[PDB]
Amino acid sequence: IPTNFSISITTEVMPVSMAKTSVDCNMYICGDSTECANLLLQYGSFCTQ
Amino acid sequence: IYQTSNFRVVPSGDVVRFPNITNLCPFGEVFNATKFPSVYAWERKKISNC
Repeated sequence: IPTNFSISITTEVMPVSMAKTSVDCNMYICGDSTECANLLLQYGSFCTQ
Repeated sequence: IYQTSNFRVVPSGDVVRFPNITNLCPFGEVFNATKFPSVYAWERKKISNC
């Protein structure tokens, strides 16, 4: 049977959020080539999905 | 809120800034001389990369 107590305080770290990233495929795909967009629009909604 | 499309600024002007002139031609110097040969002994100077 214990006779004395010991009040302790522990810590616990848990992530709840991350980096809200947003990549624009208009600049990533077809950076500056104006003729590149004509072929990029041929694929479809890969920049929308 | 519903994302629809993207936007981009269209370039209006254009900057064709080029480095200042390089190897200058000695044309400015061939017209400024104190002596010149005769007609039958004309000198043929080769000028290139100017």
